[PDB]
Amino acid sequence: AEREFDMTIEEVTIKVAPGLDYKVFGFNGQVPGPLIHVQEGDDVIVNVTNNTSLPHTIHWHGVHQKGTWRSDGVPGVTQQPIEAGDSYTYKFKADRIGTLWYHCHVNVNEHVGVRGMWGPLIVDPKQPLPIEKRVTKDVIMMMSTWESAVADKYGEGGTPMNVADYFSVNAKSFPLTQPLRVKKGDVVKIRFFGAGGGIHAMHSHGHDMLVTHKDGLPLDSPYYADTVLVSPGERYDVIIEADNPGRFIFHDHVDTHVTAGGKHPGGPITVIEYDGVPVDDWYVWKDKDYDPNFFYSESLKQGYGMFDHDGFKGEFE
Amino acid sequence: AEREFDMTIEEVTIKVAPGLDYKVFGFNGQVPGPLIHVQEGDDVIVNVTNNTSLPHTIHWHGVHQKGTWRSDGVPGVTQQPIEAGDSYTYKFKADRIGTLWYHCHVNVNEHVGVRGMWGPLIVDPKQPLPIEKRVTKDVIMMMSTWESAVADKYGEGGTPMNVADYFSVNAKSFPLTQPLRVKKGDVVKIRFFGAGGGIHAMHSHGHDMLVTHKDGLPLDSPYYADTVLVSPGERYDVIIEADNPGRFIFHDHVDTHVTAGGKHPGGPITVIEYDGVPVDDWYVWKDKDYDPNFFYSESLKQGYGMFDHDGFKGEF
Amino acid sequence: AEREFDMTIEEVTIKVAPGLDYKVFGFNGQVPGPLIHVQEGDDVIVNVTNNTSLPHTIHWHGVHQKGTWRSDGVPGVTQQPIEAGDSYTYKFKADRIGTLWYHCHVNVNEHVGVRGMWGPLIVDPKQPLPIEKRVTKDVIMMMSTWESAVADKYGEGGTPMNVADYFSVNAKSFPLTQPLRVKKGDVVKIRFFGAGGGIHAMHSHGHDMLVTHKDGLPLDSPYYADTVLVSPGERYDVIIEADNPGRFIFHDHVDTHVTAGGKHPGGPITVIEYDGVPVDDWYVWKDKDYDPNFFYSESLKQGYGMFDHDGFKGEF
Ligand SMILES: [Cl-]
Ligand SMILES: [Cu+2]
Ligand SMILES: [Cu+2]
Ligand SMILES: [Cu+2]
Ligand SMILES: [Cu+2]
Ligand SMILES: [Cu+2]
Ligand SMILES: [Cu+2]
Ligand SMILES: [Cu+2]
Ligand SMILES: [Cu+2]
Ligand SMILES: [Cu+2]
Ligand SMILES: [Cu+2]
Ligand SMILES: [Cu+2]
Ligand SMILES: [Cu+2]
Repeated sequence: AEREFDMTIEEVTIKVAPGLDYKVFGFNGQVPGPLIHVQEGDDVIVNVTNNTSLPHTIHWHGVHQKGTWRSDGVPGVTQQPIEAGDSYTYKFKADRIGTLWYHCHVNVNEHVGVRGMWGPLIVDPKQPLPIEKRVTKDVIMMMSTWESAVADKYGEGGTPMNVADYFSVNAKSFPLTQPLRVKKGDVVKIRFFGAGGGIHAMHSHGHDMLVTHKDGLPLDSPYYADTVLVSPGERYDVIIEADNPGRFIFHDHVDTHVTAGGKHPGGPITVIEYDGVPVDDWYVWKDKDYDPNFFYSESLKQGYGMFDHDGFKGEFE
Repeated sequence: AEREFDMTIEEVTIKVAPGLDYKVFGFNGQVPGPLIHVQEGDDVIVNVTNNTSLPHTIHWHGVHQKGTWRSDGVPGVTQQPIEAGDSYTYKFKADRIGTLWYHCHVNVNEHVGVRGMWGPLIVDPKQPLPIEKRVTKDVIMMMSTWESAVADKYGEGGTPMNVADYFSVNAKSFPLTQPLRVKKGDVVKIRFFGAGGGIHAMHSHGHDMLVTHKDGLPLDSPYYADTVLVSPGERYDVIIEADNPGRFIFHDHVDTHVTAGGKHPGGPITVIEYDGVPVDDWYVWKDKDYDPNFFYSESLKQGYGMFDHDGFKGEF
Repeated sequence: AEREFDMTIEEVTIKVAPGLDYKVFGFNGQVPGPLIHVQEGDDVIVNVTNNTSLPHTIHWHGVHQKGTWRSDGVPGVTQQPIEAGDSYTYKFKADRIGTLWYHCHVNVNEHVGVRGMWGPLIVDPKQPLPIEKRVTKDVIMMMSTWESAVADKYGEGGTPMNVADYFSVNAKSFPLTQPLRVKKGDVVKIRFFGAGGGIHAMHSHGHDMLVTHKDGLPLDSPYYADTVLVSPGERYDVIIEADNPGRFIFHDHVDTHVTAGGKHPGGPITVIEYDGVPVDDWYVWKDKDYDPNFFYSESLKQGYGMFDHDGFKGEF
């Protein structure tokens, strides 16, 4: 099918952690950017308008651009950048399946490293693995890092000389993340993305993960893990069988990443919360103001298209 | 079987490197903590007494906690912390096989990153791989990193603003590590653990490693490597066929990790020493005061239980 | 067959990036060091002369040194170092196949980390994989990092306290790297090496890579990837089918590594340029002074032995 989307690039501020507000260049004014969910073989058209003060592009990571290399989104290689206030149209066929993503390719150390210019691109295979057909919940986890010294000033950041002192999944640091709520018998697909500049050792308590896909393509030899290392650019898809009711934390195991501004706890932490488990008065997330779409799991059920999410939206000046 | 162990948490000082003594919270007053070795299906009970000034827990990494999530050891999620002076009992069924480990889950960046709050938990499958059948020596290597500026002071460390400037296997930096002594024909299983917050590229000279297990679970497609990357939380099990007599160094290949306080050599370095190879006058470890249990290889032959090691104990 | 050659160690200066000249200890005065290309089973003899002011060795990473451990190149373990002005001969049998490498094993954090003391050692298997027999272009990519503060300062660098601020493939930072020029229907073998102290996430636009070998040994279960993580000491071999004409960048995806002294772009970046794609006036490499051997692809076709490359030579 032909699927055409209109996207903008916006200057907004997001709250990453308690007391860390961050200036970002959010696709449609949000970080992570909108989910794009299409089927293998679709013809995708994305019309991009740059409503920011700086040039950008969009590169479609994992899209082969078969005969469409001029839509690869690389400044000085496949296009000139999209200048401030201008527009540009990308066209490609989604012939590469799986968990893909998209991100700016201008000034990437800063724009991708700390300005939130990235989002997920999910291409459904026409022939999914049998296990993918058992899945009852699909979960996107995009990990990145943040340098508080440059929170308030575009044009700086993302170098070896900066200090990454805050860490997130889907642009929030615990306790501002949200739980992953399941019930016994769920079959959970988790898609990990190395969206920023860090390495993240994602560990699920209470469960092993079956690693089924690397960079969106299915492994001939899937393997179990309780800790999956995710580095910049990579994606891993795993399956968790939710057959062990409890409250089981699920987090980056890199010790300095479970901090926020030098304080603990913080960072890319969630909890696999099973519906049937009674809640204790001392539970950190008792009475959480819950967002069921923090991992895009509701949008992923709503058919093909492009989906914004207000839990990811920042504030305009 | 039901296996019941009593553990304490102690404030002790260990010698990590020449030039670096470090204040740690040692399980049974040692770093690495005691080896816990049990069989698949056993009912484990661990009674923990906190003889320190700060709260702690123990999380059993890789243990599913099937029917027992209140023993997972996560403060504010599965329990309230074990306060100073207090005790607490963990109970779980060891239904998950392989190389597991345990560690504090309070203030983890500091307590696991630099205060030594970790140890190995080995669960033997009731049905081991065929390769495991041939093994003649089992070896534990737990890698971690240290920040000298906070060596003397609990309550600081383990953040991106600190500097990790010493590196170890089993809480020693070369030359205070120990050789891995083998004889021709040994079949050596090595279990690597990313115990601290660093990444470690473990490279064996003279030999390839057959990577057989990830996080304790056997791979359907094992693969050879001469360098195995180990990151925080992970375990890898390998097999080395000791069929090449010599002295072969075995170390983290991350360049800055073979330093100690800015000087080289240091860090996670051992030597695979084969019995019978003549020792040269200039060999760095000629006359080493040898510890045959530095990798827990003697304790791993002693059956199921909880095993302390005097060479890992710290001082009060 | 017996393969004998002579290597020196030289104090030279190379250009890593615009504005950054770097003092190195180059094998045969070049960085990367000379390519050594042999066949499985060859007997290798390397006569080394140290024409520098400091001691060095050469370790042959991946070479088992079966019955020849005294040629492993480890100071204080298998030999005394090669002092300034002295010479030393290595002898070993190349019975381990695939993508190997060699590097100094003295003061490794500095000498390997920032002084360029490394090069590639390719051992052709008697029985290549079927896909290897289809290869039309063989490509070596050795990644490393540089600390500009110690560019002029032998005896310094390579510690946690230093800052790696420049990044390269084959000792150049973009734009001083070279394009990977292909034609439609090429079958490209790329060998990635973690030569320095960094981690590199190598991502090919426009193409998936088939990962076929880890540390030179063929995987029983190869797998596709668009991003391959390469850490110190490791090698990965991949295949790209060049069936998608365009200009497709190919680079380290670690965000801080596509910088040079804090400026962007820089770092380990190339472009897969297909023959016959029209060139826009804004293409960054439209006027490139092209070196077809920047990835050793021409040397790899010229027989068994040791190959220097003038584009990698430094100045005395
Ligand atoms: Cl439930
Ligand atoms: Cu941008
Ligand atoms: Cu990308
Ligand atoms: Cu890409
Ligand atoms: Cu945990
Ligand atoms: Cu603790
Ligand atoms: Cu853990
Ligand atoms: Cu755990
Ligand atoms: Cu070595
Ligand atoms: Cu040297
Ligand atoms: Cu090496
Ligand atoms: Cu080696
Ligand atoms: Cu790119």
